[PDB]
Amino acid sequence: QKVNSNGLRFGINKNWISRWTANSHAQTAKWLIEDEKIRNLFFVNYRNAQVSNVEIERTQATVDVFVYAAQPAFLIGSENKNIQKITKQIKQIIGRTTNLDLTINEIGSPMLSARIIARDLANAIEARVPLRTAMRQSLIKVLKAGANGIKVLVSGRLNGAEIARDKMYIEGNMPLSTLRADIDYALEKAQTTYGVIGVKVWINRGMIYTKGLNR
Amino acid sequence: FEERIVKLKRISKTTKGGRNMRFSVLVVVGNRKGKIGYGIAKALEVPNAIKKAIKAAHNSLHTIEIHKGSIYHEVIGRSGASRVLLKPAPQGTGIIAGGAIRAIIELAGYSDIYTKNLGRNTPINMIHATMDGILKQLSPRRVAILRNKNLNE
Amino acid sequence: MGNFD
Amino acid sequence: SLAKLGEMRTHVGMVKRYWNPKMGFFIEPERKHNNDHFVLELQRQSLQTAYNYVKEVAQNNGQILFVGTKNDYVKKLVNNIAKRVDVAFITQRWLGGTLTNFKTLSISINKLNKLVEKQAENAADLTKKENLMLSREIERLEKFFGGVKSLKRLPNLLIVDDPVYEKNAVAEANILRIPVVALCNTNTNPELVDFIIPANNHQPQSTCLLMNLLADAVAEAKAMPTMFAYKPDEEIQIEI
RNA sequence: AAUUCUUCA
RNA sequence: GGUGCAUGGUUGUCGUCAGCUCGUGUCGUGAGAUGUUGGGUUAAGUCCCGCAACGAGCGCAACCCUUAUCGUUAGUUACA
RNA sequence: GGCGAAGGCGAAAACUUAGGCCAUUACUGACGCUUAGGCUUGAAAGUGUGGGGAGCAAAUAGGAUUAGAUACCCUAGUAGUCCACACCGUAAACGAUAGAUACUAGCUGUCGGGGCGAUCCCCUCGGUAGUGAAGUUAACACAUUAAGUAUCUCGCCUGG
RNA sequence: AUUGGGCGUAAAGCAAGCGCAGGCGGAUUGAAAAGUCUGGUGUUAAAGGCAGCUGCUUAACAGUUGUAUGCAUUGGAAAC
Repeated sequence: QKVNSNGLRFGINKNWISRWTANSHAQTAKWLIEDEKIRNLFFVNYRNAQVSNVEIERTQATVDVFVYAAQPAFLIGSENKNIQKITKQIKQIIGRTTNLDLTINEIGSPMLSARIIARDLANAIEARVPLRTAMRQSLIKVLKAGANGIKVLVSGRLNGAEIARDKMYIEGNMPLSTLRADIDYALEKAQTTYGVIGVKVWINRGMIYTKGLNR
Repeated sequence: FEERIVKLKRISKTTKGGRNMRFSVLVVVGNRKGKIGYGIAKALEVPNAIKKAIKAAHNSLHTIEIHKGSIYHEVIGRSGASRVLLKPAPQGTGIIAGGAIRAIIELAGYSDIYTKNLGRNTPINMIHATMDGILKQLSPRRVAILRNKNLNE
Repeated sequence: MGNFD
Repeated sequence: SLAKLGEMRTHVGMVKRYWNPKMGFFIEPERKHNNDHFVLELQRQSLQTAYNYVKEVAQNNGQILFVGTKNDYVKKLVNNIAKRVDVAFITQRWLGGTLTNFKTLSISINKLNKLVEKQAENAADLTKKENLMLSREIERLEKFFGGVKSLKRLPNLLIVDDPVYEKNAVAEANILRIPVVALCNTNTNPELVDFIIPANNHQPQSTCLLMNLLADAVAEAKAMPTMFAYKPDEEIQIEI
């Protein structure tokens, strides 16, 4: 029906979430498939540290990964056994003939990233919590930080079959036709006994038009 | 304030494509001591409609006093072709009325009163009939002022 | 409302 | 006394047989000439009571609103009163929902103040096209808010030039608890206005006399000299 | 001139 | 393998048609109306005017790329 | 616009005949209201008896269009549409509002009477109009010519 | 539908009119007492309905005390 807002601005406002290159198209497919594994690993096995996003910076026979989150604490742990652990699951996907340096950092004012919003909504929905209170608390909390409008909606079975009441909330200013508004998007799946629930979140982090070109 | 709600409807306007399901709510508010009011509102979701109804009910309050805990005369609520008869009750016997009217007259601050509906059973017009029946009454001090007598003898 | 004080 | 009966040389007169008989009590016996003249003692009493009420509301540090919106004349009268003696005024049409709700107008007046302050601070640091657009927006905001930019709360009292032409405004005023006063034409209800002032509204000169007298009523309470202050003489000013 | 459109919500 | 009459995501379509609504307020005992009405110009609920409506959101215009002008930087694997 | 209780009533005149309006210093003295049963009328179609057929046209014929057309279209075409003597007693016989009575804001038209008296202007009495508060009705809407406050009596209504 | 509904559009105003009977009905004055007001007398079986009390291991119940209501007769006043 409607096009995604994140993709349209790739390369004109934002930069690629992964920055890499190789020779002609003979192993670049392997490049994508092998960095996709860690990309989905950081999102699947860690849903308790609220990672904002992952940046893959891997060059010829090297690898660097910058990661941003809000509580890196569970990523590292209190005694650094997790960092050796994370290094190892990085190892079997990257190989045994390359370095494995990496770093995790804190994102300033994390309550503006759509990824943690989607994770919070998924966690709330999966535990059979009233949807109304969930969206209301999430919307009020995110708007408390101070920004433009938020577009959060849910689709799927809500405590019953024959869904005809997918809720949709919108406030502030949400211009999708604007070629750039720094409106980040996230899509997440909440797995409940009533099938899959799709949560879509749009977060607007101010206006940047008529100023600057990249980040 | 106790903020009790009564029967809610399920209404929907019709446009091109499906139907705009947007139900309405009605509510009565009172402090059980003499100040009471009622309101009706509509919205897309339950909490918003409830809050709007509470606001529109609570800003539009009106005053009524308590005579020994009950009404001392009979009133016939007559509005929208819906009569309701109110007859005085003794010092105390227990509240007797219809559910909606039960809430209406309990939240006003009365002990007990004789109540019986007539005609239709539509809650909104029933509440309006209760309102104009309870409001248009007059006090013994009123007749004392307008008649040439100090005290009603 | 003759008075206003 | 204020508005001496001698000054009432040309104050009475009404349209031919368009009247609510509820003004039969506040009028002379029905004249055959279809221009029912008025009773001077009651209008004097009512004007004095309005004088005292305005004195009291001004003493208690209140604000009064002036509305005047006839064809060409009364708007000019209200404009001249406004620029002559300070008073809250509305020169253009009263908008539906202007007294019963304030937030929808509080936002507008605050935006007007903020952008006019910016325009004062804007010394052509922006483009000329955008400056002209902003000036046009300021004119748009001011042409409906000619005088409501200095008061930030509801008005305690106000006058109406014609109750049958501020019907929405007077209805909203009666919805709220604040009293109102007006030049009550003999075609209204003796309940829509708390202080009845019967007078003409299509004859410019009587409206001039009464608007000036009420402006003086609010002015002399401001420690400001006035001209109708128990002055037995009068003035000559005519429409054209 | 100018017609009909199978039950079930 | 079944269940798109359980779905998420995605897509067609009306359709790049221009409409779809909300906060507050007013009128009607009600569903609702009022804004979105009307007069003009545009492709456009774009804008203006008056108007019991005051404001607000999405959508459309806009800001992006490309072609058509020229200047500036650069000179090869063009130019010669 | 008017008249008649209703249906209805519009070329002219002759005779008889119905009711109403305005003012009454005139007269009797409540003889007034309503109406079960009863009696009189009652658009239009129609029947019986005796006449007339100009036009119009149920039924019927043919010609058109349509798959069908025993219909809308056309040309023919009879009863009937008239009068006189009898009957039928039905209609959305509607103002979808029974009759009678007094009271309850206003404003602007048209008509008959009387007064002032050139029509055209004013007042007074009655009917027919339009717009309109209170009041009322479910709203639409009524509203001095009530569907308002009320009184008197008849008939009628109780899910399809 | 006496306390307790309607007949413009939801069922219901007969097509209209003349009207016997019946019902309703202006004001003064006296009388009358038919209704209407009302003192007294007599009666309305018991049980049961109701209000107190006693007893059955206690209510169930049984008993006891009192309890309205209508009607005749008689004496008084005359707003309608």
